[PDB]
Amino acid sequence: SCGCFEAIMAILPECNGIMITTRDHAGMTPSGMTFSTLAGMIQTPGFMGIGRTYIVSKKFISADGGIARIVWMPKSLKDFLHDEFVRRSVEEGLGEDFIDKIADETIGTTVDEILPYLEEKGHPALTMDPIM
Ligand code: NI
Ligand code: NI
Repeated sequence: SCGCFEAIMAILPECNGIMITTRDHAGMTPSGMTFSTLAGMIQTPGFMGIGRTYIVSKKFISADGGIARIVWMPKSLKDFLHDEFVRRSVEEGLGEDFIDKIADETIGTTVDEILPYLEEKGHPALTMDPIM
């Protein structure tokens, strides 16, 4: 949370997961804010500024579920980490196709449009321990 972070992650209580947006993504996100807005008040409780590399680390939010908690990411971020992410998805036992269960602006920018999708795809985060 200094000022070099390429991405920001926020908790999405309604999806029992977390979202992630990036510095170069201008879209609105399920948290009701763009990266710019989140950046303007970043470390607060509920969200933190991070390096994209962190996302594919064995340590990534380890205590709270790791990768499994991610329900939304910009398509561009998925592309940037794809190979790395699929790898981690497999080692975590989520299946190589886990990345396709994660929503993006290709599905929606709000919780309301996203939940339906997460349910259809049987996203793991919906049946895990309460994120909080
Ligand atoms: Ni920082
Ligand atoms: Ni920084």
